[PDB]
Amino acid sequence: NQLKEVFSGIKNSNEQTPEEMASLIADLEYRYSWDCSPLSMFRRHTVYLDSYAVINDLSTKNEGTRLAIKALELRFHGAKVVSCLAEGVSHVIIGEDHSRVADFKAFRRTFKRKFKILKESWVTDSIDKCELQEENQYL
Amino acid sequence: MERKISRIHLVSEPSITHFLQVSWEKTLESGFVITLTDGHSAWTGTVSESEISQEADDMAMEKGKYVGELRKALLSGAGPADVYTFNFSKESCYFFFEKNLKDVSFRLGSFNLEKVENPAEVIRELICYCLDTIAENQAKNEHLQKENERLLRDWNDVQGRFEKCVSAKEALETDLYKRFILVLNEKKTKIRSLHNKLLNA
Amino acid sequence: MERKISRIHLVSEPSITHFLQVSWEKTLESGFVITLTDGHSAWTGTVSESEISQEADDMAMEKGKYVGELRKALLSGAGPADVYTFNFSKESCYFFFEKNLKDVSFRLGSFNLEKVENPAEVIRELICYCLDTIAENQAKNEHLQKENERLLRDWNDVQGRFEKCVSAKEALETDLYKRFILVLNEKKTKIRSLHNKLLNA
Repeated sequence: NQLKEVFSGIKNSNEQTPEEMASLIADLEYRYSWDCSPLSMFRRHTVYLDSYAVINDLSTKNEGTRLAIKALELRFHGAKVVSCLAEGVSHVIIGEDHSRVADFKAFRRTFKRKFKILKESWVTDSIDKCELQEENQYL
Repeated sequence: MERKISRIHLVSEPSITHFLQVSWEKTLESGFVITLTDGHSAWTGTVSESEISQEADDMAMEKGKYVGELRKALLSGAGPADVYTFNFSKESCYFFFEKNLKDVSFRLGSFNLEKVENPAEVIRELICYCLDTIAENQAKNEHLQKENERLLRDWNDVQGRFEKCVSAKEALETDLYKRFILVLNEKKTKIRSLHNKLLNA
Repeated sequence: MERKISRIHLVSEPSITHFLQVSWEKTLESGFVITLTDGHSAWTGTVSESEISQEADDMAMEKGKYVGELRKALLSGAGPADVYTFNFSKESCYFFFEKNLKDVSFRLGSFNLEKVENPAEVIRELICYCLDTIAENQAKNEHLQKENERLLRDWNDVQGRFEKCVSAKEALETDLYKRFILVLNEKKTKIRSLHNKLLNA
């Protein structure tokens, strides 16, 4: 109750930027081991979705598929959704279409840091467990 | 090409049905091909744009309204507004249709049809076109049914996920708050101990 | 009572098609009626459990598979599945459908046909059934399209609401975390100032 009262007392503060918020969130979480919560466990991960018919093409959105709900669920859970396949991406998600898997493997080989390729079923199941299921079965 | 088949009861013979086939390329105004069949004999003809224009002008009526009436009559788009009657003599080849209301008849239109030597070809073409439409409609209906099933399934799944989300969200606030409390209290103990040590001096 | 239409070619008439109508009440096992027409003259026939029993005696194999093969040959008309040819001796009135497997032939069945006195009646019946089917299919398509549009509306609404909820969750998260960061920062400033006095004295 007292913490709630003190929080209520203050008026507002919007002097920070989203990147600083993410960094501070991560720092506090690592310092005090936040990760045990059912959520916030996707904060340390950046997730890309193959919602674009052409990789790294924002003008070819394919909205209107279950991939959209998957990505939205990822955003809810705490994943940093990335529209562009940067070299810092840690997860890439794919649906029933495996046409571009070779391209994803080639890009993974090109990048210094490799990102595992994961299927939608991985998250669709891991929601129930509320935990980071082993990727080997879903590689 | 656009086509429409309709069932008309000629007033010469009441029980037997007769079939009218009307085809138009772009719009009915430009002229249309009319074929009348009864299962054993057929008559074919055409009405060109100049003829329809002359008919409308001779009726001293707006072209648009005349076209509307013609479509309502021959294409069978008639509602409860009124009734039409068709007339055809097998010896003159002079087809004519009128709109009947309150014992008053309007000679809505007339055509000068002609016999076709071979009825087998026209009858066969008619049946073939009917079957083609049946098949196309059946396939499209099946595909739409499948799409509907997919939509229902995904809507149910999304609703379930939304229920999970709403149940979790409101709850998570206190789970977040309690450990804010814990860390603040820990630093609180640290500050109190430091102040006590300082005052011990 | 159900009835189906199909198009078949004849060896004698490779350029002119025939329409076969097969009508059964409950299942082909009980029996049905076949009618062959070409736009001018039509023949009819009948089959009962006795005839199929005799045929199954002739060919000595499971009855249900004979029924299914007849169903496919007379209704499905599936060309890719081992096309078979329906020929007809008009004068002898012998319409039979031979099966042509690769380098093998079978005389699937024999049939008898008669000349109906009035062809025009049956020709009319066929096409009126076709038109009624057209109407029913159109009505079903309209209803299904309306249902699909309703479903698309519901899908869009659900997606929008879910997006609103996720945005709200993220906003609340950022607000609370910023507030706690500020509180901890002020507490840290105070404790640092207190600890400075330690080195001071």
